[PDB]
Amino acid sequence: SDPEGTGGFIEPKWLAYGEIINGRYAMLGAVGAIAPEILGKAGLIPQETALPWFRTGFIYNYWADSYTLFVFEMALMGFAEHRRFQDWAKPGSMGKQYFLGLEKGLGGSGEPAYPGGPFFNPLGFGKDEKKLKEVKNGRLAMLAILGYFVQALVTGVGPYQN
Amino acid sequence: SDPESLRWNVQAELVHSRWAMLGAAGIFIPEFLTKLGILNTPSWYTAGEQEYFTDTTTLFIVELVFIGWAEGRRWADILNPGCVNTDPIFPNNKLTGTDVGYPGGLWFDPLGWGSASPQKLKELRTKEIKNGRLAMLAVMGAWFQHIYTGTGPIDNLFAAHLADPHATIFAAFTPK
Amino acid sequence: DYIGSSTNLIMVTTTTLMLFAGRFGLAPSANRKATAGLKLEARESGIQTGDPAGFTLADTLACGAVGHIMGVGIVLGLKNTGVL
Amino acid sequence: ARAYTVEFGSCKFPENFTGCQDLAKQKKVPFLSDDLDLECEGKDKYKCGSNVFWKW
Amino acid sequence: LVDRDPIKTSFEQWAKPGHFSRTIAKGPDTTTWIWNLHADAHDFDSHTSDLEEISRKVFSAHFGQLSIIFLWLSGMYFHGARFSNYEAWLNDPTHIGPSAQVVWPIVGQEILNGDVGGGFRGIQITSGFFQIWRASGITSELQLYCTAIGALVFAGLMLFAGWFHYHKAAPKLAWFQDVESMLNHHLAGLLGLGSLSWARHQVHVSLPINQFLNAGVDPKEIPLPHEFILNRDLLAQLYPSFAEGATPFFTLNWSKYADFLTFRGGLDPLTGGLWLTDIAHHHLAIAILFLIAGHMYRIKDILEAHKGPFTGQGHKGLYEILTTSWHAQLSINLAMLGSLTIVVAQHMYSMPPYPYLATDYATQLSLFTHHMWIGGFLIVGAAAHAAIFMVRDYDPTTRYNDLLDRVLRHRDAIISHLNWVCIFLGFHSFGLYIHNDTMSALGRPQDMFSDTAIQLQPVFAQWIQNTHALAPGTTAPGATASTSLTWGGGDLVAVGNKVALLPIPLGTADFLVHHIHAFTIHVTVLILLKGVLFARSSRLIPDKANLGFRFPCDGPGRGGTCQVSAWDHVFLGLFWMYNSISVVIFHFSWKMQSDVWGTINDQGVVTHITAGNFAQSSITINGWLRDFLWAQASQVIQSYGSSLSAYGLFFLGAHFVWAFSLMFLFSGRGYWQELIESIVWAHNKLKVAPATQPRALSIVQGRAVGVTHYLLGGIATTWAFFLARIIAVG
Ligand code: CLA
Ligand code: CLA
Ligand SMILES: CC(=CC=C/C(C)=C/C=C/C=C(C)/C=C/C=C(C)/C=C/C1=C(C)CCCC1(C)C)/C=C/C1=C(C)CCCC1(C)C
Ligand SMILES: CC(=CC=C/C(C)=C/C=C/C=C(C)/C=C/C=C(C)/C=C/C1=C(C)CCCC1(C)C)/C=C/C1=C(C)CCCC1(C)C
Ligand SMILES: CC(=CC=C/C(C)=C/C=C/C=C(C)\C=C\C=C(C)\C=C\C1=C(C)CCCC1(C)C)/C=C/C1=C(C)CCCC1(C)C
Ligand SMILES: CC1=C(C/C=C(\C)CCC[C@H](C)CCC[C@@H](C)CCCC(C)C)C(=O)c2ccccc2C1=O
Ligand SMILES: OC[C@H]1O[C@](CO)(O[C@H]2O[C@H](CO)[C@@H](O)[C@H](O)[C@H]2O)[C@@H](O)[C@@H]1O
Repeated sequence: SDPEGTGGFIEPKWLAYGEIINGRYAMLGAVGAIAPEILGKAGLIPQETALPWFRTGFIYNYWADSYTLFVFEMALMGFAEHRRFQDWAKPGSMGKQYFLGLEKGLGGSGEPAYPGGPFFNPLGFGKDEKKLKEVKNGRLAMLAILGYFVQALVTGVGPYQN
Repeated sequence: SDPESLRWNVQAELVHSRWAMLGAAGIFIPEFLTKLGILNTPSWYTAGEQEYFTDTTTLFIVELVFIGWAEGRRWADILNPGCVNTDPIFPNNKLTGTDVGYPGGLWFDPLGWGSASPQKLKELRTKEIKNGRLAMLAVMGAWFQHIYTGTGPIDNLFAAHLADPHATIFAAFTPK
Repeated sequence: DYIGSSTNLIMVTTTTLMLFAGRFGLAPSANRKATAGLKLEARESGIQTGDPAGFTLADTLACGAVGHIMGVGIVLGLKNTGVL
Repeated sequence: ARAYTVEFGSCKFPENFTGCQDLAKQKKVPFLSDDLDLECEGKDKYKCGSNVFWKW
Repeated sequence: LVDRDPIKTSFEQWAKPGHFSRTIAKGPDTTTWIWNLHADAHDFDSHTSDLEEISRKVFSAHFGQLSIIFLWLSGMYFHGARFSNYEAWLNDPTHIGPSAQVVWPIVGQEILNGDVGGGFRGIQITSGFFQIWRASGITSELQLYCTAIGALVFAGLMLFAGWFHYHKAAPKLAWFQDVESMLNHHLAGLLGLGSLSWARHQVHVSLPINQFLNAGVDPKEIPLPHEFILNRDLLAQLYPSFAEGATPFFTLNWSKYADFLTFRGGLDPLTGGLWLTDIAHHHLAIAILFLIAGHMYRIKDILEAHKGPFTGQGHKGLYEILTTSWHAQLSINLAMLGSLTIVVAQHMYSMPPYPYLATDYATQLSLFTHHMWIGGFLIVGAAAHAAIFMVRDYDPTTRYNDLLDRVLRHRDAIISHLNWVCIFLGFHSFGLYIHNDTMSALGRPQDMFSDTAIQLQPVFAQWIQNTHALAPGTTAPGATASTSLTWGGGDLVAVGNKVALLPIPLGTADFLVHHIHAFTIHVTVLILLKGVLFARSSRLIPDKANLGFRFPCDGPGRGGTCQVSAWDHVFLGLFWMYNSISVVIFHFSWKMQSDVWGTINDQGVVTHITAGNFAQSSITINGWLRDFLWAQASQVIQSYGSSLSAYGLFFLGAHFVWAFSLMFLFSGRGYWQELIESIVWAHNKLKVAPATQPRALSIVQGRAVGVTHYLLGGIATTWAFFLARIIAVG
């Protein structure tokens, strides 16, 4: 049958809750701070023709990790985002195993969310010691923050505050 | 919510597909088979050595006289006889329909069990790779573009140009 | 900063001039026309005390109170008050 | 193939390296070098105020 | 309808004769219903007796206009791009004479394609892109080629919002049937946030990128594709980066400035398109309002309020049903939208807003008559649709005893006056001219009405024009010249190719056209006014809202009983307005060229396209084909074998099509029947006709194929007559 797409007060919000969750670790720059020593800046159009920003950052933007094959990625691995969205509609058989061979008890996990198959290795608490939209809410309070920090300048002048 | 589209003659398009791409089967491996340098080089001075050419557009007649006979006398009597006039059995004729072809005629029939059936087993072969030809010569018939377009230097037409790294052609593989 | 810092506080001289003169002028509304200088509820004079307009429209002059001479024709005389 | 090996200087160390081609050091210490000069120093320490904005 | 309500098929209705009122298109065959179907296709007395949907259609089948205006414009930006002449013309204006369109040399074609400027074969333009396009804080041909697809972007999307309505299971009532906010929004931030946003991209980028164009260069010897960011360093030439100010207010010092704006008025010597140093300030000074303004408000309250003695008790309550009409809240609009378009048509020619207009004569009068026929074709409409109200829209009569029920109360009255108004005019407003002929052909000038014989004396001046160009000495601040250079007082020096605007003098031969307009504007309106007013009931027919606002004519009785209705008042009211506009046009160019347009050289001895021939000689209404029609038009009937030629070569057709209207306008109906059978007979003998009962035209269709033709005839006639006497000398 024809594919589906139910709107209803607030799908737009479940997938809109989700969009920012992904963008909260695609926040990247300060979540994984080792990520950019200077990688937040993409480094457009700085040909051995010419130039970057403008007075920039300048003591390209950069050395680089370049290239092409940028569309093929975001498309091809977007050709997976909509599969853990179909496959586990369910009727399970994913573990096609191998025709012969009884020696395949070996499992791996199950369906995972978190420390894996299950949680696991029961046995725990000594020390580590002394609601999950908050695990969302605070990372747009990390997202939209670099947002203005791209253009984060007064330039002609600077910190009035100071 | 969905198109009222399925042609009813949606049945025909598919045995029109057994045409286009089983036929295009005889293209993928004869072309990309080539033989690079078998020993090496083709030398074709034969029926074209010295008799003022051979074919080109006298090629078309000699090619498509018996291809005219072949393709022409194909869908016409794939099966359907009876063929007359008045009322509908729905595709846009089916004047054969309930009648197989001839009441008490001759050997209109191929094989036993009052049908044209060549038995039930043979779904194995011609379902996958043979209609794969459909979905293969889809993007591997759309390798057409990659193989030539970009017009190996000689020709740029209405010069906009607009970009320049390096050329594009065919041989297999790729930079990167 | 700059003189614009003593002007950062001058955001107050308009915005607080505006919004502090705000509520009263819309407070006992549902009124439209009318007041005391017309149709029935007389206690005359001009009077005395009733806010927004009076105080803050007088504060535009006020901002020019202590910064006066200051800037103006810069510093003169030997202590205008006589006290040491 | 300046920098098949962006090899350059000293090792080490004292100062303004960046030779000598390259140059200079332009504003040096933590700056530039960043590059990445290195290191971090009981400085200086950039942050504001100073450099004594030595201009002029 | 029928197949197959309701729950039970997807399966769409393709096949089974008819739909549209109920002994419908009947099984039994006919033709009339094929003009039916297209006509009245949009309408509402059928589709459903229930509002609901309709507003759910009109908010969609609306949409596909924007999207269209959007597929359009694209083929115009593309067109005004790679079919170039814009690059060529801009480094080289005063000089060029622009193109966008070009043939392909099939058959006769090519004659139409005739050297236009930056070195190429094509057909010209009187549609002032190449001049909005001055704008381009950037320049580049492939660039417009982005603005272009930027166009097709808005479209497909601003056209899948129309899928994303009606066809998608729709909003409802409240959504529009709560109106409470609508203009709140609209005027505040778009009306505002455009004009606003337009400010930001009207000094940022444009001002500077023609601040130093008005001199020379060849583009990209100027205005990069990014260049205009943070770099507030070239914004250095065209005022401060605020230097020491912070977000206007006052503790600011000017010992020498006052931000961009520094208000102009007049006209650039080198590009008299009016100054831009202003154009930001005025759009800024707009938006604010809208920005403040669109902040009413929530509705009755304000109209439920001020009444009086004779005034409008129903003023109070002036329509619950103004959230429940359309046909009403469309007709109102058209009068404004429409009447608010031809107010353009002036402020344009006596105040150009684009670089290179006036000098460009033909590329802003086309304008001033195109814009001019909408500020009229949209007004008769703005009446029609009120008639459409006045007849039907509401369910019952819930609306009562008010401003209207009032106006109607008098009605053989408001239109009783207005009438005499017109015959007072007409006699003072046309036979006025006819005097002249009868007495100048009699010939005794002593006694004409000349700008000089009947007492008026070498001055017009002392009125209000002369207190306009001279007002920069009131509460007025100032700024050299006026507001509109065409005013009485001071100044001359305007432009170095040809001319632009200068005073524009008056008296008589300006006095009386100005009056024919009155009488023409008035008797137009009489017929629409009385038309829409007497919409539903009367003492020629009271049983007279009983079908719709059309209906042919009630019937041979009562004497006449034919025209009546109000489709038809909106049929003979077009008939006039075609004049209303068609003679206002006739006015402007005969002025604007008899005086104004003309030309400088040494000692700027002015040399109008015509040494004011107007003078003593429009006053004669023959002079109007001595000096006009037979004078100019000699360019239409010389125009063969050329490049424009498509005008002379139209000017015969369309000067034919009109003279085909009369046949549709002037004739019976069971006539072409009585004829259509003789035909139908000869048809049957060979066995070749009956199926789909061939039928003559639907009494009022017939009038539909008058009128519409009479206009697309009688009009493009001049659309040709014009472009052929501004291209080529003028
Ligand atoms: C050229 C560019 C460069 C850039 C700019 C990007 C950019 C992007 N890539 Mg990517 N990629 C690159 C090179 C690049 N890639 C290369 C060279 C490869 C080959 C490996 C990939 C392989 C790759 C894959 C497989 C995917 C991406 C995805 C993405 C997108 C994911 C966004 C994200 O923040 O996920 C990471 C941010 C998070 C908050 C997720 C946290 C999850 C972590 C902990 C798992 C990995 C960390 C791990 C423990 C490290 C162990 C080592 C292990 C790699 C062997 C993003 C737009 C993803 C995507 O966008 O799919 C639709 C995914 O598809 N890339
Ligand atoms: C905001 C405005 C606008 C809108 C949305 C409407 C909407 C409507 N009008 Mg309306 N109208 C308008 C402005 C508008 N009008 C104006 C300005 C006028 C004054 C002329 C009118 C005069 C008018 C009348 C008299 C009628 C309507 C009617 C209607 C309704 C019928 C619609 C229909 O079937 O299309 C009609 C369009 C056609 C059938 C297409 C034929 C167009 C021909 C004449 C071509 C025009 C010439 C052109 C040059 C030809 C193309 C070029 C060619 C040479 C290649 C509909 C609700 C009708 C009704 O009965 O109400 C329910 C009634 O007929 N209108
Ligand atoms: C300049 C260059 C380059 C390159 C390279 C390249 C470079 C290539 C390209 C390719 C391309 C492709 C593959 C595609 C593309 C597309 C695009 C880029 C687009 C974009 C866009 C924009 C911009 C916006 C809108 C959207 C779009 C998408 C349209 C070069 C340079 C140089 C020098 C210095 C010297 C010599 C050497 C070299 C090294 C050479
Ligand atoms: C979304 C937007 C916007 C905008 C802006 C806009 C939204 C603008 C607009 C404007 C508009 C305009 C500007 C209009 C125009 C029009 C036209 C141009 C037309 C014309 C014409 C005429 C005259 C008539 C008819 C014909 C034609 C069409 C031609 C934004 C938003 C936002 C948000 C939320 C976030 C933050 C940022 C912001 C920004 C705050
Ligand atoms: C004879 C003819 C034609 C004529 C024609 C004529 C003799 C005329 C016509 C005309 C048309 C028209 C005319 C249309 C149109 C149009 C247009 C496009 C317009 C536009 C415009 C506008 C926009 C608005 C207003 C203004 C104007 C008009 C400009 C033809 C004939 C024929 C034959 C033999 C047979 C076959 C068919 C044919 C081939 C067909
Ligand atoms: C001339 C005239 C006619 C006769 C006009 C007619 C019959 C015009 C209709 C002719 C149609 C449009 C011809 C349609 C035939 C073609 C569409 C069929 C072939 C299809 C094409 C391929 C040619 C009237 O019917 C009429 C009615 C009311 C008032 C005045 C008049 C009036 O003046
Ligand atoms: O093995 C990965 C590769 O990337 C590393 C991780 O190993 O880290 C940076 O370097 C790559 C280039 O290889 C960057 O694209 C990557 O995204 C960076 O984090 C580097 O050490 C390795 O070369």
